[PDB]
Amino acid sequence: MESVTRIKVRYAETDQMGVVHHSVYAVYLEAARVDFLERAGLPYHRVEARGVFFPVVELGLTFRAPARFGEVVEVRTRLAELSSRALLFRYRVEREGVLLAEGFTRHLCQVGERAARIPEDIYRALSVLHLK
Amino acid sequence: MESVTRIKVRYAETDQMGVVHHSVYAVYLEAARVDFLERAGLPYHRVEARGVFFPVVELGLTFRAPARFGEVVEVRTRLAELSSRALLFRYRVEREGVLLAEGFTRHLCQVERAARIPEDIYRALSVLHLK
Amino acid sequence: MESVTRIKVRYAETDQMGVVHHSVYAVYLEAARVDFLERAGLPYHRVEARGVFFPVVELGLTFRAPARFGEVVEVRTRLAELSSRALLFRYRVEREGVLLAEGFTRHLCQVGERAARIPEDIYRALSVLH
Amino acid sequence: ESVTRIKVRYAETDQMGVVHHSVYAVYLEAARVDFLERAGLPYHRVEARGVFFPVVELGLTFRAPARFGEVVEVRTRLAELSSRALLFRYRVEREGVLLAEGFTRHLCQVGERAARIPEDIYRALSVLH
Repeated sequence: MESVTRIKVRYAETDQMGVVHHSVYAVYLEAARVDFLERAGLPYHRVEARGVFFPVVELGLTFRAPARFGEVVEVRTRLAELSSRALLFRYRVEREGVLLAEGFTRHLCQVGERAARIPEDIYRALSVLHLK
Repeated sequence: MESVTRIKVRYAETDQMGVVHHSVYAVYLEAARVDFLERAGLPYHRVEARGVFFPVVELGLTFRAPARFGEVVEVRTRLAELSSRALLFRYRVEREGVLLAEGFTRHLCQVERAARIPEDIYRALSVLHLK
Repeated sequence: MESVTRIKVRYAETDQMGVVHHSVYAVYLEAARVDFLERAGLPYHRVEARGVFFPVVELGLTFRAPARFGEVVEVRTRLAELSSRALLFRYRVEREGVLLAEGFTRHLCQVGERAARIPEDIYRALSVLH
Repeated sequence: ESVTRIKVRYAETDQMGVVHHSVYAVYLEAARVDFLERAGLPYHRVEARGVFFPVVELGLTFRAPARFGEVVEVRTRLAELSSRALLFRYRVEREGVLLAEGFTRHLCQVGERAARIPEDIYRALSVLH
């Protein structure tokens, strides 16, 4: 429960069963992750502008209750794991106390088309957010 | 000169009304357009590879009948307009003789900076378009 | 009334050319439209729940300049035309006063599972905010 | 068991020039719908009978990217089957190279509540499990 990102469900994101399609959640996770990084003073667009990337190597999502058009969801994200070459975010998607789904995204760090260590200045800033 | 691209509707593409969301149609037109260029011997991934791009500058769609999950749609595409700087594609989205939607897409050419359509590419496109 | 919807571009919405894919704009116009209906005292989820629908019969977009990840865009929406059985919305997608795209969406009104006239109460409400 | 060939769409590519990780779930869904089709269970027909296979969990591991211009193949099999749940495992490949692997876990919904997979449907599935 470090940062919270509010997301208003979009009509286009609902499926035939009348709920947010399960593939949409990864996008919600990305939005929250991006917001987290920005709030930490590491706006992601500026990171990639330096030739630094945090590509997703693994995704995991458990859907407990659905989100629907007309609702607003809150995505809580924190940096659960941080190493010199990788990061792991964990998320909780809820609506007014009710957990809707929970998941995580494992990332590697890419600098100039190659897996590498997270540059110092970015590592330093992220470290403050990671509990050692 | 018209080409047909068949697309099986994906579950993810339908909305609450139980039909293919209207925003998805543009993606259908894209796959059809890419299919059209590929058949013409102009695989778009290769066109961009050489630094040439056909950005969309105008989109238009009229929805007559919905498409539903479990169906296969057919997209007929043809190059309606061609110039040394722009292109206009028109389409018909149908399902077994029924017209679901019609529209178009106008494009410009970039090499990012605007530019005329490169010769070799223009010659090919030209064979697909007639005044 | 003119609603203004601030949209933060998502990484998932940008394509290979490093810009927001043209197909995404329709989703933007839809979100802005929803906002507009909300401010019009007609939250769409509640309208739909009533069995009333506003399906899109026509869409039109002109793209003048790209939007990119890291940017926030504003979509100004106006109810351009209103008839007993239809409505036409017009939009402007801008970034810092710079017009990136403009378009419209034409809708019909479906009651239950049939194309019909816009319910009086909803029509009246729309005939005052514009 | 099942093999679904999918042509990467331009709209599916991201700034890094590869297919966005969120698209993969959509690929798994088409491959899954295909697998059901091949088992004599066209999904649209299933839902029409008031039977659904909502996703309760998803997992994906990305080894190599997919790019526009390429065609990928999703191999899917029914790894787990019970009277109330299903577990599909997938492999996304290109020219024999593994791009990603994952799974989707499902519950069965008849009408509006979790329920046992109907007899005929379970039967057709157990044969492929």
